[PDB]
Amino acid sequence: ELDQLRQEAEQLKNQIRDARKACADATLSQITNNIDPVGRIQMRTRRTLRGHLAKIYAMHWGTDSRLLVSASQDGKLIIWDSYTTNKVHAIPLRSSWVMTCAYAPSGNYVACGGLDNICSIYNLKTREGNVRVSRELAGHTGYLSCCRFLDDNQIVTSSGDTTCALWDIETGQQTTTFTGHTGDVMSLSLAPDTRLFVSGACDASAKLWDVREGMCRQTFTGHESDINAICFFPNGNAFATGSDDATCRLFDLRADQELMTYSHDNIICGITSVSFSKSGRLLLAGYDDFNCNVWDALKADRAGVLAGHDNRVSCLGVTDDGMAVATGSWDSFLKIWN
Amino acid sequence: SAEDKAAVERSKMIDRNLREDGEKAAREVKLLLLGAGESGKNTIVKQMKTGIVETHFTFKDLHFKMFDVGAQRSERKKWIHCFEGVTAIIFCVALSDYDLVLMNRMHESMKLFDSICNNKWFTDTSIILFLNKKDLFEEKIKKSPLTICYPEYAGSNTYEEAAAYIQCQFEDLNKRKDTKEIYTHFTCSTDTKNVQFVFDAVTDVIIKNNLKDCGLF
Amino acid sequence: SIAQARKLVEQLKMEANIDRIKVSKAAADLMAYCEAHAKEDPLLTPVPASENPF
Amino acid sequence: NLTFSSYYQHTSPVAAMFIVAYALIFLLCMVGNTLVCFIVLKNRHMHTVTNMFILNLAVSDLLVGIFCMPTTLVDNLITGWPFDNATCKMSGLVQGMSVSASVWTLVAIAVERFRCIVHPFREKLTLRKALVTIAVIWALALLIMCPSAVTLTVTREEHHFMVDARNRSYPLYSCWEAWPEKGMRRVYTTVLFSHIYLAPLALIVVMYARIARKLCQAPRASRRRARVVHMLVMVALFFTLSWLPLWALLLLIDYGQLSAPQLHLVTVYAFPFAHWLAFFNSSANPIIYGYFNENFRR
Amino acid sequence: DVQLVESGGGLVQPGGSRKLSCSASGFAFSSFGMHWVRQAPEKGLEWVAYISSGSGTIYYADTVKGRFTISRDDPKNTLFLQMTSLRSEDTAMYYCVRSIYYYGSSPFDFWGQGTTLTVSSDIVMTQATSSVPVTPGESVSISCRSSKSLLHSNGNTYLYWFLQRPGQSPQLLIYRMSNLASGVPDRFSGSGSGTAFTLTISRLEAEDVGVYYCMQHLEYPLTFGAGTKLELK
Amino acid sequence: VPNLPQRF
Repeated sequence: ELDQLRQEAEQLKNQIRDARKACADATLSQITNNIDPVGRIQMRTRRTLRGHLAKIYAMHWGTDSRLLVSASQDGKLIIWDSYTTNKVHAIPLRSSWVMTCAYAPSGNYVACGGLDNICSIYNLKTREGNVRVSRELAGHTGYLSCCRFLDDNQIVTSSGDTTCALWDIETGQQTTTFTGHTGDVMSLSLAPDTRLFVSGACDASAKLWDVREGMCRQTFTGHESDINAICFFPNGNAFATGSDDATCRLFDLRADQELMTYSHDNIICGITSVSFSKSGRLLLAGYDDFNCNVWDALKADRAGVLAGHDNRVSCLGVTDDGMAVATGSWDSFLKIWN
Repeated sequence: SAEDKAAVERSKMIDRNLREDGEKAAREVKLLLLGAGESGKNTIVKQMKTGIVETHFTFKDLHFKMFDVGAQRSERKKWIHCFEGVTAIIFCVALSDYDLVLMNRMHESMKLFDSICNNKWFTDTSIILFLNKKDLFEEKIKKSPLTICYPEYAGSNTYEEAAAYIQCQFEDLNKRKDTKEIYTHFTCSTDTKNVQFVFDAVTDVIIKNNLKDCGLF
Repeated sequence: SIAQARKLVEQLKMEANIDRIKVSKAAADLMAYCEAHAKEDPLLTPVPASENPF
Repeated sequence: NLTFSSYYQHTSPVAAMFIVAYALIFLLCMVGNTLVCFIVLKNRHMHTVTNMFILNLAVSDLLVGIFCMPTTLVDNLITGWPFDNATCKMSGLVQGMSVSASVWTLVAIAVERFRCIVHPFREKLTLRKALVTIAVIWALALLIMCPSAVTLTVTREEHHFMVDARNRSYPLYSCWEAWPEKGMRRVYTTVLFSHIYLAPLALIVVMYARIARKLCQAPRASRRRARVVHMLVMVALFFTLSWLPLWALLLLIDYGQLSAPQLHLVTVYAFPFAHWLAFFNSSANPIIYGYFNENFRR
Repeated sequence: DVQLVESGGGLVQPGGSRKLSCSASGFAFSSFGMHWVRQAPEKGLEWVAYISSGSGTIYYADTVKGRFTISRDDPKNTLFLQMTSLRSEDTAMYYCVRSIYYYGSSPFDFWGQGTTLTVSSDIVMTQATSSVPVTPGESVSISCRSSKSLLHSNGNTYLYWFLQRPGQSPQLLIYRMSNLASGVPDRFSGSGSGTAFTLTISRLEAEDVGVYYCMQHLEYPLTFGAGTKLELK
Repeated sequence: VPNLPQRF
């Protein structure tokens, strides 16, 4: 009985492969051969803030491009002004093992999560004037990897037990569960339209999910190792992926195959974090060799390089208008570059 | 303006508080527990005093923070770097699993020990090996032979000889004999001197680190 | 075992009736958003009067 | 009654191998300090208290090498002092400063080692206190060597002359100390002997004995302990035996009142050897503290 | 919730000394700096003193520079004010205002009850208007003039609007130009520019009776205006 | 008069 199912799956997978291969008349490398290159790109530091004392693992910009939140293993979240290098709030934590942080679009809430398997939500604007814990969402059997806000009363998260979740905040109950992966889910990024979201897993696969309905729409393959970070194009019809085998890839949701890859014979170390920039001309990535790189989205030729840290770059961020970057690394320092 | 100066002053105050907190917290010793299923993983943690479980205890003006991560059931490689700077790893091995099978449990424990010891993140990290259950080991030896687990082993039926052989074969797998040291101690269900053994081990590690870091050698 | 095949064929067979378009179209669309004031980072596009002091 | 002297205080081979030995010591000292300084300044991860103390010792040795070997060598080669007043004053000041800085840095490194090993439970010192200690050491050195720079002066001798191989005469001078009374120069030399050679040696000896006793009371571990003890005793003995003869000679000339042939022999032969040993100690410090350190070995 | 009470004040002979106290309960007193405001029995508002969080910067005025003492204690959540000499001009009622300072902070958000005491260069704002007859259902405008420009190089101004209903402590409406307060309907809007600013109310109501106050936060010497009464016949 | 080498 099961042999019939296995052979049907094999035949239908072969059919899918043939269908994708029969619609591959052109490639981006051949088409984008007469365009003018950007040239050499150089970037320099602009501010340096030194409040932390241990490895920084997360950082997320605010909506106004002025306030930011940073998370490190010392057991504290810090709120910073990127303009005057002051600190607003110092939030203690119950668990020191954290791996993600987020900022609400309205600016009223922050979120945290890690190896303690619980997503914690804090509210900033309160009448007393001190930050107080609000909600503690639990129900995951893995470990949290990323979490982003959609609005004031909804949030999505991804766990290491091959699942993702969407839940509302007033009642601490799961609303929708997304399943289908085989390995640990590593990163997710929400769409500008706030209707779909992409995710990357440990089995070299990327999936697209519908928020309202709740089943996987598309799957993408191509890498030979773990997927470590994901981002979203501003247009909303592309995304960029980084992996542990020293390469990046760019995908398209209306074509359903891989388009182009960034790699070099020199680079051996893996890629930890990725972030996209405005207009879709610059792609910024953090690597294991203590450096950050800037690439063109139109060709694999390398554009610019950045080196100002003494340890592994862990997190990368860009403001809404793509005018500067923030880099947090393992040397307990995070910097601003413009 | 005045507002910028007031914000600066609040920032400086919070910075002072953060530095004081970090100075306070940068003195406690951290330990990582590892094991294989039913072993001294639970008896030891009971004798010292969801995901990560933390145990805190004080011993002769040293604060010990012990992390148990056994209930993870995920990919170990992805979160193993978070424990990079830990002082030591307590590895628990079942001594009376030579007959039970679930592929022998002893082989699985040996494989886990080999994988953990030669990890890239734990290069200068010390490992404390705990042979967990021995009170009923004497009866199991006097009633059943040890040849089933080890066909090559040859020796008398004395518990001393078999224990020494097990200890030697488990310390054999250590690739590096100069960067790290492995310490071995036999524990019983009613033993109450394991805390002192761990204290001696950690103070030796601390004095060695202090000597090596800046001074001689 | 049956559900996996059912789901995969359901989401990749009715999907096969969807259209296809070259990524070059969307790319050539979005280069009109670059090489102008909407983008700063490539080369040195912004004037020295940046939001940051230097 | 004009007393005639030669241009060269020694014969040809004496000068030849003196020059060769001085050149060898100078180049070895230069290379050692340069390499140590570059290695420490290259790596950011090596920003600890002990490493900055090592750097300060290296620069003190560099100063001793640059401003104390050539001047003394030319002074010892030619009979007189072929320099004017300002050079005599400045050279006295800088020489005192550099020697004092090196010796006090050696004391400070040892006391940091003692604080690290004997009482590890106490709070560790940060960079600010290390900077304060370096500043106070250099400031005290300048303060203690100032009076010698104040009084030093050059006098031109009326009844002596010097003649070279071309039977051509030249004047002579003497960079010496013009005290208001001859009685209290001995007090100054005694205070210098006390603050340079007595207290540092005593402190190093007693506190190294303390750390050695502590480590002894605590088969490969015993071998490591023995090697530690060997290093400690060897560095102490090196310092003491390298520095003793010069100070002994200075006290002897100041107090024992040597006769005329005795003075001739001492100031022609005995001082060069003491200078060579004293300057060799500074040049050997970088190899001892650098090749015996694994971190600098990379 | 947030509650601040003040005690101390009454009948005192000239030349004496007096101590006033202010206490709070449940608003994280350790993270709030305080200011003092003195209002004359006739009209007008003045600035007395300012204490910072952590007992740091302490500020006074020109008249009360050498005679006034301001101090606080974070434990028990208390502040004290000590008067060394009392003159004929020191008859007024005083109010204690809380404030916190960061990017999105709203200084001068809460006011106490105030205490009445009877004894028995600097920028200038004019606010020439004194009273404008009004009726419910229409829109009104109140203008205010300033001596020097309040537009800093930061790109923002420092303009405070306050409303004092008869029998009630002042409340906050517009702490900074084109920035509303909390608990206030959206019918208020400053929308000022240059040096002379305005305040527009689209619709009126029975609770819109009181006096309006203008305040500048560029130089720490603080001066208020004269007020603009709305009789609302 | 004391034509002898300098200390240090």
